[PDB]
Amino acid sequence: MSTGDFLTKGIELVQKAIDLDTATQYEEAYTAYYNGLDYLMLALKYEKNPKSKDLIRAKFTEYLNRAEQLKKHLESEEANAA
Amino acid sequence: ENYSNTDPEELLRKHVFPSVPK
Repeated sequence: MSTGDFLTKGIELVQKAIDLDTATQYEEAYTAYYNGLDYLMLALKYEKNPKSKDLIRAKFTEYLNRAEQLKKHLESEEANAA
Repeated sequence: ENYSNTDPEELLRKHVFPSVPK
């Protein structure tokens, strides 16, 4: 119930997401990234220090953008094939 | 009410954010 604990859970999930992302399993990375984002969101809800909140927020944004990149690539992929 | 006030210097110690691929 501590943002440290959500944070850990989030970071854990985001690490798996990255491994998958690096391994080109984008559909699974996508889900993983988004699981991670749920935790980071909880973490920043339970955190009260505005500099720490800002830090978590900045990382949240970077993983959100990565996720959407993979999502575009992934639709555009078949759309180029199909 | 179970909030934290976390010292960011320490947040950045006790939790290291992995980066995304290029």
